[PDB]
Amino acid sequence: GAMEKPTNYSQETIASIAQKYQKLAEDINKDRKNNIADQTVIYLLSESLSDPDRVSNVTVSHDVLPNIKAIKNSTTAGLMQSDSYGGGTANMEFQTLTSLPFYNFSSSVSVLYSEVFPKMAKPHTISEFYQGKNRIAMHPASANNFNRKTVYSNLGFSKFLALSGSKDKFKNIENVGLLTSDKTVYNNILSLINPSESQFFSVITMQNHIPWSSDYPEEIVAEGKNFTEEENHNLTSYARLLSFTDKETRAFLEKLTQINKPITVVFYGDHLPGLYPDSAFNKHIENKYLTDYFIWSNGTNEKKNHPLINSSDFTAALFEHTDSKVSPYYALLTEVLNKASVDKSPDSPEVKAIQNDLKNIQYDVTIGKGYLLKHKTFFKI
Ligand SMILES: O=P(O)(O)OC[C@@H](O)CO
Ligand SMILES: [Ca+2]
Ligand SMILES: [Mn+2]
Repeated sequence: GAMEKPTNYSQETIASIAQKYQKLAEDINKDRKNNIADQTVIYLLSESLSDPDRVSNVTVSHDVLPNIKAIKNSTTAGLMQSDSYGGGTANMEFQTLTSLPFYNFSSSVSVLYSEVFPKMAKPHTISEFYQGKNRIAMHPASANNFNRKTVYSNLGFSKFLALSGSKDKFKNIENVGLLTSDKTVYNNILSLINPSESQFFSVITMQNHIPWSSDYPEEIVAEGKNFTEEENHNLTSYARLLSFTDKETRAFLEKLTQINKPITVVFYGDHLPGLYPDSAFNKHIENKYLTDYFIWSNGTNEKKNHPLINSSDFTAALFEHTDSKVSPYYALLTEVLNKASVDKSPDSPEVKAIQNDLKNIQYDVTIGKGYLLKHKTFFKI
């Protein structure tokens, strides 16, 4: 099966969970000031972006993420735990939108968009708080890769910019490396931002996707202990491409500050590039699955303490960072973010209890009975 049924799964257990977090949402909202629908949100999946400084046996001549590191110091930011290495982009993407963690599904599941999403009766995502005409997706490749076209059509999106497979195209396409530049993606985002509307962007870049090729900037060179010439060349090409994304990301956020609209960006690398051998990590193999993330608004920014979170925790962290009122569903996800996520012990009794609540909800909305359809406020603010 796609997911194990909790031992206590039943209509009454779902009822107990709905009521419990209905009241917790009320308490949380007594201190949440804003509404998520008042701000434009941008989920920016930065393909293969991860600071090589965390790879122990790697040496780079220059810091290739100086600007992004400065952004991380100014706002809520830290490390994201990835579920795969060198691939799995769409699986992280699914988790950001639904907030349903991959680690609760079965290992037999390969692509969540193909095996789980189609079986969900009414999938709830962050984009449902926005009007269909204001939901926008972007990816410089085939819209049908990993079944994205079907996902974003079923989610009521009005646009899906893609190099092929959809009516919506990118403008002024330029290549940095072999593939479409992040600059092109960023500028196409800006051209679509409508200050008169609250919008939701789901973006998946391609510039830093394998294969990596770049001869500039020449001064940036990188090597790893006992690497082959090919491995050193791929690392060098990747490090050079990161330096461009770093500068372009800074300029992108700068432009967002000049727009008269509250805008928040959830920026993250989906996984490390598949160019490092396991030896490169030495004493810290955990760094094989730790990418960079930040949650940045175009106005004033708090800095919540979340040094290590999952891709499924982003929405709950978004609501917290923007002090937005939550629904009973996101009240549960706020307890997971703070008390029962990947940074906590899986043997803690509190982590188990909160995870049991999540597993019952997660099972109910995927391949379960759908008891939550009768709890009509569980997903509403
Ligand atoms: O890194 P991967 O898993 O190949 O993702 C690529 C995908 O974004 C192409 O549409
Ligand atoms: Ca508050
Ligand atoms: Mn990827």
